[PDB]
Amino acid sequence: ADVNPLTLGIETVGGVMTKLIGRNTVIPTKKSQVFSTAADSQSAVSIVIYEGERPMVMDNHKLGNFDVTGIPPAPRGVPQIEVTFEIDVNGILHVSAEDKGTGNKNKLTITNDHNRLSPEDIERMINDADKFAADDQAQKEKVESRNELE
Repeated sequence: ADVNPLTLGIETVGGVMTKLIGRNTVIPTKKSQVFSTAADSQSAVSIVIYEGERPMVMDNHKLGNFDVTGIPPAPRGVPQIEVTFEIDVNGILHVSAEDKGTGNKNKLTITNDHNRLSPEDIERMINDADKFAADDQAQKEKVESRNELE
């Protein structure tokens, strides 16, 4: 089966890995979730894209990042920013985000061409998540995983 070998997601407040496409999803696929701002009066959010199986992004591999800006000032949790991950028929990942309130949007295509992990890196990273299952399953249950972005 042709699938993404690692979970794909974004960093949420506290450096938390928030999955959009879990590992072993059949390709092609498209998945969206809505996020909000992590602080009052926040005029932009950063979409920071990671691959890997760990609960904290410091232990996963960053693939890219971009911002959505021009968010009218509002309290924490009010803006609604829809984030889309799409792996196309060619296996290429495209991430986009849009502030539902303003229509302001941005996007980034993650090519398979540059600064990618090897098969052996990918193997090790999966093995790592079984190895630290108890540390991870615990810490995943500790952190506050609200879909809010810095």
